[PDB]
Amino acid sequence: MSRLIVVSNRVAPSAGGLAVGVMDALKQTGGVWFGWNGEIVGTPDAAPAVRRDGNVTYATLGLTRRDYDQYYRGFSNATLWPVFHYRSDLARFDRQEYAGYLRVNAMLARQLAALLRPDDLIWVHDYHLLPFAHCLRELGVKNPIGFFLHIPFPSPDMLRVVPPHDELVKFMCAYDIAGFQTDADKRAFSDYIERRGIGTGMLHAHGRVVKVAAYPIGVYPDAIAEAAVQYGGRKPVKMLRDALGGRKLVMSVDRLDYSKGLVERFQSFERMLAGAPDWQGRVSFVQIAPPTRSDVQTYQRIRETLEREAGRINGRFAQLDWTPIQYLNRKYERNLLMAFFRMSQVGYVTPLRDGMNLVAKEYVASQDPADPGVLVLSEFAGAAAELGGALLVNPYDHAQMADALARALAMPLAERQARHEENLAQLRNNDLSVWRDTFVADLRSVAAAASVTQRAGR
Amino acid sequence: MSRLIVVSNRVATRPSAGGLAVGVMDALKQTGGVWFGWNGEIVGTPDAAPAVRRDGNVTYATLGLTRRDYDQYYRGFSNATLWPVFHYRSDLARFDRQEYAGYLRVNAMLARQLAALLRPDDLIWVHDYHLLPFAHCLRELGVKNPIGFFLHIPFPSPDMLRVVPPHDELVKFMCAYDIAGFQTDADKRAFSDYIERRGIGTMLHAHGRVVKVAAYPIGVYPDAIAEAAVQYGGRKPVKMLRDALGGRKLVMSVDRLDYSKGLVERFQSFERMLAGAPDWQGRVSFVQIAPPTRSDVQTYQRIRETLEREAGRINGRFAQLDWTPIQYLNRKYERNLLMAFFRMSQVGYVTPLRDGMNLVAKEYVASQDPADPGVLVLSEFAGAAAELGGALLVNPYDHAQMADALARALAMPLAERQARHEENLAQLRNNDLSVWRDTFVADLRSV
Amino acid sequence: HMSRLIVVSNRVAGGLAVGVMDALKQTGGVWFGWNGEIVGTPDAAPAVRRDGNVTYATLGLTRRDYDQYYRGFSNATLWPVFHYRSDLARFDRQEYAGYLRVNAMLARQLAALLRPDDLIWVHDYHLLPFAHCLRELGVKNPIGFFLHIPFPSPDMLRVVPPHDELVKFMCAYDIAGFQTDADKRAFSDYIERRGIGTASGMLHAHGRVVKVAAYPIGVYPDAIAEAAVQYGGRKPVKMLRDALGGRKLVMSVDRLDYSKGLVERFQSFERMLAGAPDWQGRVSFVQIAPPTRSDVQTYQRIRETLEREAGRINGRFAQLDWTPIQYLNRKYERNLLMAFFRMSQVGYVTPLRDGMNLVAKEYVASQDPADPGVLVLSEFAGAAAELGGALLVNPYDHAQMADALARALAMPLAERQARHEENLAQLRNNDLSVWRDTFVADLRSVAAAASVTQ
Amino acid sequence: HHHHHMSRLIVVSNRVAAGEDTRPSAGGLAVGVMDALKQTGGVWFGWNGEIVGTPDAAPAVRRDGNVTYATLGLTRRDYDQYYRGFSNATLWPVFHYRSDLARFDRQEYAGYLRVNAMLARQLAALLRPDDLIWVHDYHLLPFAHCLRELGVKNPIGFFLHIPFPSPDMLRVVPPHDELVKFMCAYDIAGFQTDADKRAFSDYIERRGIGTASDDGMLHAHGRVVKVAAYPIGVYPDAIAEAAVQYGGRKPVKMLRDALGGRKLVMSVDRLDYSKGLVERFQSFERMLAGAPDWQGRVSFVQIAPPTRSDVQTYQRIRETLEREAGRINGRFAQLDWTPIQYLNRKYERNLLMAFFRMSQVGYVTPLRDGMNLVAKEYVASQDPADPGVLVLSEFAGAAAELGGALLVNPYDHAQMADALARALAMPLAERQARHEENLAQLRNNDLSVWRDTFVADLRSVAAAASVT
Ligand SMILES: O=c1ccn([C@@H]2O[C@H](COP(=O)(O)OP(=O)(O)O)[C@@H](O)[C@H]2O)c(=O)[nH]1
Ligand SMILES: O=c1ccn([C@@H]2O[C@H](COP(=O)(O)OP(=O)(O)O)[C@@H](O)[C@H]2O)c(=O)[nH]1
Ligand SMILES: O=c1ccn([C@@H]2O[C@H](COP(=O)(O)OP(=O)(O)O)[C@@H](O)[C@H]2O)c(=O)[nH]1
Ligand SMILES: O=c1ccn([C@@H]2O[C@H](COP(=O)(O)OP(=O)(O)O)[C@@H](O)[C@H]2O)c(=O)[nH]1
Ligand SMILES: [Mg+2]
Ligand SMILES: [Mg+2]
Repeated sequence: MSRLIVVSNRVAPSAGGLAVGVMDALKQTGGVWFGWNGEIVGTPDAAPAVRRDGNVTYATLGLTRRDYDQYYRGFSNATLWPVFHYRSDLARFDRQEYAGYLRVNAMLARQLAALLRPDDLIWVHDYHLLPFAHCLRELGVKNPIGFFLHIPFPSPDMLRVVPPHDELVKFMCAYDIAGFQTDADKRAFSDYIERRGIGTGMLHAHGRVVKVAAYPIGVYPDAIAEAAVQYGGRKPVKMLRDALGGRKLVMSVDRLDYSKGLVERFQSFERMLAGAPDWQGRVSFVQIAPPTRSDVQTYQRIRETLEREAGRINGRFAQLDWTPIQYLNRKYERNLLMAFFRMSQVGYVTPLRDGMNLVAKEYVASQDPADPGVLVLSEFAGAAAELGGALLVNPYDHAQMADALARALAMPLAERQARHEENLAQLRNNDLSVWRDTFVADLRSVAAAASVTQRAGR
Repeated sequence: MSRLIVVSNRVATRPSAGGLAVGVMDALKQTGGVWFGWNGEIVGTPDAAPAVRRDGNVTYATLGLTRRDYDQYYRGFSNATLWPVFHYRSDLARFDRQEYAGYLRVNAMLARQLAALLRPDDLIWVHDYHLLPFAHCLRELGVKNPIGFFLHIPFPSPDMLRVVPPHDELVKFMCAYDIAGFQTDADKRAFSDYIERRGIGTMLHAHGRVVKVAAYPIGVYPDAIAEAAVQYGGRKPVKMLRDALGGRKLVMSVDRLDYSKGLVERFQSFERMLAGAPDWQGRVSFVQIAPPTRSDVQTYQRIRETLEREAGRINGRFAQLDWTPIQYLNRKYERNLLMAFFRMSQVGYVTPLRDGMNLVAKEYVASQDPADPGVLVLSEFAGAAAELGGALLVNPYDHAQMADALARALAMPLAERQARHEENLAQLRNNDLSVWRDTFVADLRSV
Repeated sequence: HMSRLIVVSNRVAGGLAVGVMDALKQTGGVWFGWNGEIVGTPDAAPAVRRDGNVTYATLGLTRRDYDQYYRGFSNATLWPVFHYRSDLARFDRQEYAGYLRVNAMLARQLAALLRPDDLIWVHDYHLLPFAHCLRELGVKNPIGFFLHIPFPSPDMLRVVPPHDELVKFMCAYDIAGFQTDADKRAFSDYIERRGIGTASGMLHAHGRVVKVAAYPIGVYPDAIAEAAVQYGGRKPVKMLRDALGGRKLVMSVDRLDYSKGLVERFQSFERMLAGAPDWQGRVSFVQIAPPTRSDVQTYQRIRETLEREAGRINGRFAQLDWTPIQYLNRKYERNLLMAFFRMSQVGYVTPLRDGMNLVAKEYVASQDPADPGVLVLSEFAGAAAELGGALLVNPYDHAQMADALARALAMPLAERQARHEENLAQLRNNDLSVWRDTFVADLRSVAAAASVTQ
Repeated sequence: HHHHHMSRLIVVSNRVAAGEDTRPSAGGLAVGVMDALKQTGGVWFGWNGEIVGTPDAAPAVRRDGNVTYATLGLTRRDYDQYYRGFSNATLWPVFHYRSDLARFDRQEYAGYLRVNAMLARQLAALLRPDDLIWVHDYHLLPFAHCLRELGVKNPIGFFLHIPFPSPDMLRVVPPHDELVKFMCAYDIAGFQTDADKRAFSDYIERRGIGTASDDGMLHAHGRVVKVAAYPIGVYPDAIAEAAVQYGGRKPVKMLRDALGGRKLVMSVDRLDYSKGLVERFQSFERMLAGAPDWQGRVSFVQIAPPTRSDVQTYQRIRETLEREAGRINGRFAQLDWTPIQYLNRKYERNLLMAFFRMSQVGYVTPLRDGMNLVAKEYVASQDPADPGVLVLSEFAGAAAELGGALLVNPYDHAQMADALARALAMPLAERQARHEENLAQLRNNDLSVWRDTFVADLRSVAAAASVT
């Protein structure tokens, strides 16, 4: 078989992440996983480090401080990330950072080209690598190259906040396949090309033909359930169950990102306690929130605001034996988290914007079907398009969020089971295999032809 | 001929000032029409009836609002939810259910007062985001008259509008109008996109009604502005600026101190130019006229504090003993004085982050001397950017591009400056304020 | 033939009541001040109710009166400066004039109730001008003043622009009483070193003679201990006991004031947990901090800063069954607090400046002598001058505070008993009776001295 | 000729002047000490301002004629703990009565001690038995103690340029007792003012550490210390000549032409929170609000170069001041009038003198200042035929000497605004009476008195004290 070449920013089953999504395809084809090893080095690396683990080969590379600052911390995380989440107020464009972004893409692309074989299928992942296919084409690479964006793709009126948006869209048309999480994301990309006169489910633009499609990432719901049962007796689980002592449990797990709406989430739980005082002392909200991107200033500000809200809300409602919001910056093993979800009565997942959000899907998959919890889900998560059994909320409406918490906490068993079974059927109908197998098959349908009109499958 | 009924948040009167009055007065004068709305005053108890004053041929019907009305209608939902979201600032949005209910209550209270004054054939023209529910309230009172709406600010695309929690109800309210008018095509498509892509409707057919959806970009009177700029060129404030500039080039800005206007990005870009081209230090002056706005809204206090700090930091960095780099003034000036400032300047610097149209951009072009015209540096997120192809268009999130555009504007040769001004001037004469007024009134007479 | 005691204070009913009531009962005296109600128009005369032997003469205030008594000069200039916070002082001339005007209005209302031999006892910084206002109405009675908060040294006092007029006002009192010796010497230093007057412990200044003295306020330690036992079985006490589940308890009770050093306190406990990780999950810090002066911008700033620190620290160290800092904005009945103190192993009292701090004294008095807790106390509290059994700390040194917490938590029974008996003997040697009896006796000596040629 | 006639003066300070900064027209410690260094063939020892990647083995020794400069670099860790940390984040705020800005850290204090000991070890190898050692300012409180532990028996004098706070404030510094103990290792502890030396004596007497006796000598920590005040002055007649000589330089003409007849209020300050710049700006605003006829007729020029930018407290006060400049100018500016001309650039000191002379008012209102020489420099720059008015904070040490100044409490904005208006309206005769009174003070305590008096004490105290 042709090798599958996976390219992502950071090269790695219990831990989720990209590895569990792509590993079987790498193992099947004897493929390669190429990318950055997370290290900073003082001088650029001459060649990639090649480690072979059975059938899969790992090719990693270091980055300089200047690379890290301009490619990752800068343009990716201070321009693309805030804009793609509809936060133009947090965007900071810098010309030298953007040039560093392009330079790193080219450096990575030339390093990969030296490892390529003519029949390799190339699968590039996420916003760090928008230019990667374009860079490969300029090196003469004719292989099929597919792209998958894990985060939202903003509508044109928001994308334009990124100053090189036009060049970025041209770069994306170097991919034979541009995959997105949801239909809305793909429509945003198509709307940009059509409504700006750039081109006309195939897109014809910038002298190429592009397949534009949605491949919403799912999970392995049956494995998650087994893991949640297997870990139900670990010490952290007994610790939390002893602490609740019969109180109902609202559970959240989020990177401490401004995309996750943690402040709105905290204030809405406060609003529910004030409006339904009989809940005071009878429910506990646990928020596990490991820090992320601490070296980006926007993340320091959102973290300080959340800490103040935790202190203010807890000072307002705490009793001598009750902390209303248990806020923890510690990271927990993924299997423990599933057992936390199963124990809980409510999953509270209210991002202001999210490509998909797997926590929402993992929350449903952890539940006991005989006594399942309720998912309260922001309508701005990509997962809202599938999880119809969730209570959908608008996170800018704190009163609506508070009512949904109260409804979730008091919901009779029968409706909890109906909503859970509806959501569970969705997870089984679109598990992680569908994302992998469908994208891999679409890549296998592209021909490595010189005529642009011959590449496309059908 | 049926009289035109103008409905807006504030009721004005002279043509030397701008505002809605200059846009609607001649149609009110032509039709013997009525201007209905709030008199700007706050009352302790709600008024039973509107105050009716007739100034020649036009009738003014005014009413006061209570403190609670003010807090929830004007300060609340309108200015704390609609204004930030419609300007793509989801971080500044604060939705409150009680404020939104008060927004609806005030609209209905105004609507019940208007219905008692109406005639069966009156043409009703409603203006701007404070009054999205107004047509709906009138239909529920049995009003069958033609009712048109014109939105002065942008209409956000569906992914941004959804930040407003009662977004579906508001779009339903907008379909009560026979005409949904917007500044630009992009605004009209965002409204169409919501209805079509959410399966509400299919002219638009939605909520059991038929709605004409169109764009009517507001213009100006470029020949009148040019004349005023010449007539006021010798007023004392104009001489003060001229003598003080003393050969330095002049960059002019006039903006409400709104977070929509990009004042911080604008200041930092001028700093960036001075840092990158040190020869300009002492040779150019940036005048920013920025009267305060909505001072009782906390988000407006924060942007003001941030802008004052930047003025102090930047002037402290580059000022010399006879040179203040950025002259920052919180004063309001007579509109005719502004035209004389615009004409005197070499660059108009108008870089909003989001703006429904921006008439300052159009007024700036119209003031210039065609024998020696200034250059317009204009943000691509202003509605005016769709018409003023002669401007140097910039993305305000790119400080380097803004600084390069300023430097390019300040040095642009006469021949290229004249070509750009003539391109923009022709557009202004093609779509002057008459076109906006006559076309909306003509469409209303067709309902 | 016993003269009435007239008590003048902010509000007429622990607290000030327990300190002065026995003297009011003994003399058939009067307590004068504000009744807690607001009026649309000024009250003509005070409302006079007689409760057995004590008369309560109370007055309403208008919104303008209330504003310039509490909100203005007293709390925006005097309070921050006397607590060494020159950065928080906001002097305003009209506020200061309103401060004098309100004192004069209260004084004119009180003068009409006075008998020529009444003994007048004025309390705290809202009422510095009160004696002056009375003298200008012709009042010759003995008038004593007691300042409950610190008196700053002349270099800090001068931050208050009318510092000279205010000290002249204090010399209208026959007695200027302070919490500690350092406070009275700061007042003496201003008068002596600025050439205003001379000593002879009597001060001769502004043509008057003023007795300058310290009267440190105490408690009733034996009453506090009995109350702690009597309330040891209430539901809130059992709630806390059960929730601790063997964990050690560090207790704090403070108004949310910037003088209380709450931010430094939280960070020192954070530093202690960081440097001694085995304490994580084995000790809990309870901070009861009811809000105070919430409509004042300076107090909102410290409150926001403290909440953020609570959230940051708990986020750093909490476990799924352990909240490191239990921060509560609730107020508790005073008798419940004594039971909380008694249950705890450490009392944590770290003001950056405090006139006395009675919580520190209440904490010690609550303890079981068979198993007593340890007091960790800032040396900038007035109580530090008496409570030598405490672990004294400088709150600007977080490491010292963290070390003292650790030492308090591990201290053997013998040393805890030695330190506790030292603090208890002090409390019994200077209980609240001493403050009352000494000041009243001094007031009776001004009146006696007037009966005889000096 | 094997023998040296005069004992060398060894000046020890945090920063040793080099290059342009040795010139008399620059100011600083150099103009205070150079004549004694030249007279005695002395040495100036201390840090060269540089950061080195590894500690220096020995000092760099440069000779300028008769004077030797012996300097050393500091490591980043040394700099962070000695200079940025304990000196500038603990001592400086506390000694200026800002307990709210003070931040103690044990590791920083240890590095402060370590750096003092390292510097003392390097100096000890250069000393001769009769050298007179003159140590300067709060960075070096421990220096004499470290030298005594190396066996140094020389006369060592200390002069504090900043205030010494009273005991209730000094105690905010956690190692206060140790630091006072260290200060008693000096044969002389010199201060700016009587209030400063009394605060030091108050600490020792009221804490039972020692007693005062035999006229001005303190007996504490087993030593005898002369405690005295030596208020620093200026060269008023040299300042006058510089102000006239530079009256035609381009920056001066630029300012003159831009004012165009408007009155000029002049301030020069490092951007320190001790200098009261926010209160100063807001009081000028209050004057403009209360006296609108002044709008457009007077300009406030504030030259405020940045200082200690890597200390967070300095970043915050700067941000607050920038916001105030922007807000006040937005409120009152006209199209040809900037009310507050706020400049962060540094100017040649002689240019500053020509600015002071041109102005009508010197506006010098620190919340706390050891002395403040700008206030004295302002007086000296004036033309006696038409002199400007000094508006001066009572919390500057110079307030005790400049009796012709208008004294203000900067915590009272209304008084400061009134003083500005009073200064702007003052008739010539009273301006001259006040100016001549201040000028005579400057001439009768010029910079020579500070130097000759301290050097005289160094030449005699330790020896006179050895008499039984
Ligand atoms: O302490 C944590 C936090 C998160 N996760 C995992 O990290 C992923 C988070 O992905 P999601 O789509 O929810 O959001 P993202 O973090 O990618 O924005 C999920 O698989 C979580 O199970 C985890 O294992 N431990
Ligand atoms: O001191 C001022 C400030 C503004 N304007 C006028 O206010 C309008 C500003 O409208 P624009 O469309 O530019 O933006 P908006 O202020 O309506 O958001 C223009 O007609 C300006 O001439 C004025 O006359 N004087
Ligand atoms: O919720 C509370 C808080 C405080 N106190 C009491 O209030 C006093 C606190 O006074 P302290 O002298 O300690 O400081 P102050 O608050 O007067 O500055 C003590 O008697 C406490 O027991 C109380 O009864 N309940
Ligand atoms: O830009 C400036 C600022 C200050 N100075 C000089 O620096 C000293 C300031 O000392 P002062 O005692 O007034 O205060 P300090 O800065 O020492 O605290 C004076 O000699 C001023 O002439 C200077 O030459 N240029
Ligand atoms: Mg105990
Ligand atoms: Mg002068």
